[PDB]
Amino acid sequence: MSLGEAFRTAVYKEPVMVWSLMIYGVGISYAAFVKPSMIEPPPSLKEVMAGIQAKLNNK
Amino acid sequence: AKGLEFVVSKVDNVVNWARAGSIWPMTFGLACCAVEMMHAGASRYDLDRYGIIFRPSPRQSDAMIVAGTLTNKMAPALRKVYDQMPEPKWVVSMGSCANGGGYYHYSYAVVRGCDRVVPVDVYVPGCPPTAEGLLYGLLQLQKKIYRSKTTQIWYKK
Amino acid sequence: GTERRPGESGAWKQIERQRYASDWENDPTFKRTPKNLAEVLDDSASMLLLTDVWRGMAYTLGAFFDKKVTIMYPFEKGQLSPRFRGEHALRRYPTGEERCIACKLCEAICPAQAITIEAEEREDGSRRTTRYDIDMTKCIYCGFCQEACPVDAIVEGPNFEFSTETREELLYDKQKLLENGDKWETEIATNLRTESLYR
Amino acid sequence: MFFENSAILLCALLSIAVGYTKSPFMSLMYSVMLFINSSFVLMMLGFEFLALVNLLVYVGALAVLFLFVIMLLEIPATELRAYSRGWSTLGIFVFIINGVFQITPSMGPRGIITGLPGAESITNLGHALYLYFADLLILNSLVLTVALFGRFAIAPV
Amino acid sequence: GWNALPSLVIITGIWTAGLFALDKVQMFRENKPAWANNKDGWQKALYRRDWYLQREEETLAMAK
Amino acid sequence: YNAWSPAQRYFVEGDHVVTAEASRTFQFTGLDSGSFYPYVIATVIATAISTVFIVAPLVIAPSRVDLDKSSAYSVSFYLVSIMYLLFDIEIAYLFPYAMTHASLPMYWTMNLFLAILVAGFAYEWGMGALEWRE
Amino acid sequence: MIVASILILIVPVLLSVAMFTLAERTVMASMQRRFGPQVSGISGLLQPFWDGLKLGVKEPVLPDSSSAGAFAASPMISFVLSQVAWVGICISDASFQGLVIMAISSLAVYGVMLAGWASNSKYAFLGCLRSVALMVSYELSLGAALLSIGLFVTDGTGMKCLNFAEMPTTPQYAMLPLCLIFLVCILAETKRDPFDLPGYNVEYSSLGFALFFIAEYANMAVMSAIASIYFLGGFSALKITALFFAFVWTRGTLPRYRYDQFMRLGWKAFLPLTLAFFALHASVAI
Amino acid sequence: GLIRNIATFATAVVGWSVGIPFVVQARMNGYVERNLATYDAAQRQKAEEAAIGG
Amino acid sequence: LTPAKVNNFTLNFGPQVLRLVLEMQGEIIMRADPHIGLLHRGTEKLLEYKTYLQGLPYFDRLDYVSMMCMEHSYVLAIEQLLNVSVPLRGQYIRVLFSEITRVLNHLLAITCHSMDVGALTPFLWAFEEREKLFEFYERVSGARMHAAYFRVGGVSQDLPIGLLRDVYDWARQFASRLDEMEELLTGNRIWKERTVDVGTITAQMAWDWGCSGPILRASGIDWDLRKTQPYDAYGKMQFNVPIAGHGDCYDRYLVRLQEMRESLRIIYQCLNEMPDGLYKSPDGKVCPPSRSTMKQSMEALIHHFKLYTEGFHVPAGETYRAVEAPKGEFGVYLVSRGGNRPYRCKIRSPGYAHLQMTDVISRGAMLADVVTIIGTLDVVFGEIDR
Ligand code: SF4
Ligand code: SF4
Ligand code: SF4
Repeated sequence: MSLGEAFRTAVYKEPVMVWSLMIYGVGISYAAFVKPSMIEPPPSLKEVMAGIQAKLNNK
Repeated sequence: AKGLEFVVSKVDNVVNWARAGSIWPMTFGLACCAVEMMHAGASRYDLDRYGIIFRPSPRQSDAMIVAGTLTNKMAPALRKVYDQMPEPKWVVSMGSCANGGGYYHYSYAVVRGCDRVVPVDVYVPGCPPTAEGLLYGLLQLQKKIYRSKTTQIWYKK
Repeated sequence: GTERRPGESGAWKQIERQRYASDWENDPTFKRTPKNLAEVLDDSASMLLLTDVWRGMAYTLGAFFDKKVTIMYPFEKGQLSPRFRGEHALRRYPTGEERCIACKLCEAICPAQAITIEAEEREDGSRRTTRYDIDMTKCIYCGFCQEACPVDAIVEGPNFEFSTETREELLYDKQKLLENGDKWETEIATNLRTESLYR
Repeated sequence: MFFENSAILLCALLSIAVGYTKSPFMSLMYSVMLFINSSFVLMMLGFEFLALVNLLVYVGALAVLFLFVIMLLEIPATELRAYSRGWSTLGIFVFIINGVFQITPSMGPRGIITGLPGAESITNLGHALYLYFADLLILNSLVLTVALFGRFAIAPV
Repeated sequence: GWNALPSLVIITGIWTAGLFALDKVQMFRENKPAWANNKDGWQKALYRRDWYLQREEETLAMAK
Repeated sequence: YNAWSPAQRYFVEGDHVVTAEASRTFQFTGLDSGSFYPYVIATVIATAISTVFIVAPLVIAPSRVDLDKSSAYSVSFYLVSIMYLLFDIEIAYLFPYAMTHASLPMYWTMNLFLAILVAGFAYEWGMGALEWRE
Repeated sequence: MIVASILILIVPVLLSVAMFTLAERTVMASMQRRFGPQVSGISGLLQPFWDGLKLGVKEPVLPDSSSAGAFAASPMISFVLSQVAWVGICISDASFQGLVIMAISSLAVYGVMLAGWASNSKYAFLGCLRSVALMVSYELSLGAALLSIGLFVTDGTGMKCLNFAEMPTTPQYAMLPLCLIFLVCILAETKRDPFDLPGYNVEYSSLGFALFFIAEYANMAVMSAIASIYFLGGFSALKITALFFAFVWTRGTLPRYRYDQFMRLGWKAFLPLTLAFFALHASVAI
Repeated sequence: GLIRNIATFATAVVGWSVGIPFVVQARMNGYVERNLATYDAAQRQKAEEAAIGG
Repeated sequence: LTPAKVNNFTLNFGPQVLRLVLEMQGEIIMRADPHIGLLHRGTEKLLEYKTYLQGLPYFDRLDYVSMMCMEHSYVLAIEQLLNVSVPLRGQYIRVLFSEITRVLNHLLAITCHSMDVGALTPFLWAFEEREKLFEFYERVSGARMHAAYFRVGGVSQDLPIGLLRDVYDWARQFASRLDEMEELLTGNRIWKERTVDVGTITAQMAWDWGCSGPILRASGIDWDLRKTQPYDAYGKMQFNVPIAGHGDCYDRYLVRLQEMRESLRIIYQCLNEMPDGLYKSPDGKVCPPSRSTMKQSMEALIHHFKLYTEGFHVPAGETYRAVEAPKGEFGVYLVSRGGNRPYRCKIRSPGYAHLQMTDVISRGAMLADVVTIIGTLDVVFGEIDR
């Protein structure tokens, strides 16, 4: 049988474990590949506070 | 002194109020009268409306209602459970089988009335009595409890 | 639904059988296997997210906002019929004389042996009872006494709230039975005016 | 600081009491109390997280299994020489030498130390666990697996 | 359910009264509506320094 | 607790402060942040309440002596309790990781821990150890 | 002051537990086409009070063949744990307050076990263990759910903690399966349907029985407050009452499971799901 | 003796809590005295070293 | 011949009226030894001192859940030896009220089984319709449970006018009540997992174990006494037979529900076919006459005197008759010597036979399922202990 038949029979005979493993796989995949692609990309105290003021004052 | 007596009387009133309105019996599914008893706690009559809860143990049981015939083989067990009832306790006799034997009064293995084994406070007649009659009998039990005056007795002891 | 599933069987022999034999598949009463992504999602929605508890929950909740059948005894009573067999009672004639003539049919027919009768001729020559006792703690309220009596003397009255604190109060004598009959005569006569078309 | 020092002293008292009594249930109860009070006193050292870890683990997990094993394996054998055979004098004498007068203490030549409250950082603890002792964390994982597999292989069937 | 509705309202009212009373009592005790905030050793140090400074001010208050 | 050194009192000298600390009021915003102190007093109060409720029915209830009134009317547990032990220890291991801003290699090591955990757990699953027929 | 605050917390707990059992009775009646307690006081607004006073005046009976000290203390211990849990709910500032309450709830298992060994009842001996094993098994999943919750609990200073006042004032729409599994675990923790198979206090009586029920319903309310704080985005009376209403709703509509059945369910469906969700939340929150 | 057990337990607890501190403080007194003697001996040693070392 | 030696396991399951002693090697039941007789009232010997009419109320309290069915078997056993034909209208009334009684027995049984399992709502819900049918009983016999309505040659009284109206009105919504009853357990995974594949019974064992009623039907067995050995007007009635093939508690549950459906169908058919005519057999020498007839005729007065004192004399002989009881097959063996009292009256109870299956069925099960076994067995100790 192909992937489809075995997956169907397994999920019918045991859906919870397949759900758990699929969620784990999605998390692992997002950590490994998805995240480092689209979301991954000495000043003194006065500069930091000035930047904080600039960010806060407009909002 | 009169004020202390008045306080004693009011406390007795409150004690009777509490004990009457929260009587928890124990279930002896002996015979016919239990079905009337089961229907008495049902939606139409709502024994629970009158502060009545059936408990699995004698230890929380307040009084005993005998719903069904009592045999000689069952009498020691009934005395066992009643002797497990804590004080203050009462007994309610429902059904002629429980009353005096009734339709098995001349049998060889039937205890002619549960009176012969345990004391009884309320005798409810009928074979079977109406669930309405059981309501009336338990209300009369409440009336008997109302007339009780324990701390009044104890203060004059 | 009434369908069955693998793993939902509550045993070990059957569970061990179905996880190691496809015998349940041959059974048509078992829900058939999902065949596509849609059916798999339907099965997942069936198992997870409940969706079976939800229906009974909703029906019970509708019952919460629903009406009730509860009655407020003693300020409300139930429904009963004239044929009701309650407290035994002794009836008289409208002039005032006892209906019972001590034919002892009631005692003869009573399978409870709860009726004790003694009688002799009255000073006027009338055949009247000297002792008329019925053991209510022994009476089974069958009404066979009411069936046997040919003068409508003994009747089971519409009184059913007559519980006593002591058992001795239920040892009914002639006097208390006559008192009960004089009390409840009108209701019993009215019921007989209906029951006569059947009895 | 009377009560804090009293709680500190209670630890060794309970420790001796654990072996002192003959009822296994009493010993386990003493151990549970000792664990709780130990965690509470260590809380005075500023370890909120570690105290809860110790509490959770030992009370919820280990003591429960202790009581279960005892309850499935111990008919009362207290009179079975547990009171009639007594205790070895050499053991208590050695224990006195070791712990009452403590000829060989932990500090050795030092006789006084200052106890000072700490500052538990779960952030620093995590940094250490997963950056400085990650290898030991994996070794602990292997040890947990050893325990699980050995237990399930030593099953009495 | 009209019979249970009184109990339903009473439970909510009881919890409301209890929470309001506890709010008032703890506000009187702590004198700021943030005492439940998470605090590290830094905030603890600031709080204890401030308390000791208030005590020092009282000590120097009874000197003029 | 009461301070015993001026360094602990931030080098503030005087007698007023010592007595003030001696009879201070408890305040989370005062000197006892994260103190856990109300737990003990709650324990005392609950002990008192429970003891009183135990004692009271022995006072306001009649007593009668009866002989018969003084009478009462597996490894799956082993498996479950020992598994609970190990898994709770593992949860305690996991807890600090959830309380930090961990990094990617830290994440991978955590996943390694979880992988070993689930490996043992799944081995127990596949061998019939989670089927509680016994 | 602190003692007074403890008592001010205590009073609504007892009063409301009385009201909870009364309203559970009455709502069960409403869902059963009956009225329920209505004679004992105005609309039956006095039933639990008289019940408590009645069990107070009822005679406490002690077996002569066991250790009565544990028999007395076990309901006492459970009541103490309930009071301590309430104090930690309302009168605490611990950094791991949720973990504190979890560890507290882990302790309530003993009272059932203490009672089970105490009395000389074989079926108590068995049911105590059954209930113990159920709650113990579900405790791991509850801790895993808290682990998942702790992955986003941050204060303004930037430190990750378990403080209740720093929990977001919004519901967590992104953990609905986690919320559902946590709610079912809460249902399991209180011996309620569909986990009311185990009672353990069968040989108990009087105010001991009253304290057992007090501890049970207080733990139920504690878990309700925990759930409201965690998933419902705050702590309020409305949410407590709604959760209790839903719990009565579930009790009045479902039958209970078998022992090994909910054992299998918890050990093969709930804990692995919580583990996977915890891993996913940790991965995304990075 | 349930109440007897309670009495014995409480008596043991109180006696322990009042007696152990005395022994602890006796240990502290002995150690302080010994360290004072040690420091005096070391001071005398340093004095002798200064005398015979020029 | 047998010592005790190894005590080891010991159990006591309930003085409170079933006493059960079980044997487990742990969590799984290996032996189960019920002890009965706590309700043995010795009625069979008591019957010998009563006339046939006197002993009739004894049969009310043998199965106080289902009464008229208990009356019917004894009445038929009397009549067959008496060679008495029953009028058509009486047969209609008997069959209809028997169906109502069967409905009551099924309702109470299923509700008690649910409460033992853990469902409390259907209990309360179905007791309302049970109260309705109790009102029906009281209207026709003046007694809620112990009617003593069935008589040798007919019934005591005719139906009061206006009864069938309310019967039809009740039937107009009993289906809705049953439907709302099903949704609480039918589509539930919990109810099934509690009930599915618990206490499996085969056809061969069942016929070896003497099963009757719904338990027999759930084993793939085609059997109804109302269709194989019909009595009274049951042959005219057209209705279906539910059939299951697992011998499961869930299967028995569904079988009982479908039996209730078929009972409702028979109730409708009886309602729309009620005939006009005599309700008692015209033999006054066995059947009592009318009170009006008694009070104006010497012969009827004499017969009322004799029957109500001595009763009719059954010819010497023997017979056994059974009735398709809601709990199975209820039969009574009658031994006649020729007098006005039955010489020997043996009573056969289906629950007593079903109760004998506990030890073999409870093997391999769990303590959570013993209560399931008892509840699905549908046993009343009144008939079990006579
Ligand atoms: S009094 Fe009558 S109805 Fe009640 S249990 Fe006895 S025989 Fe049955
Ligand atoms: S009551 Fe009627 S039947 Fe009985 S003795 Fe009197 S007249 Fe005869
Ligand atoms: S009603 Fe029945 S038991 Fe009562 S007196 Fe009449 S015949 Fe006897």
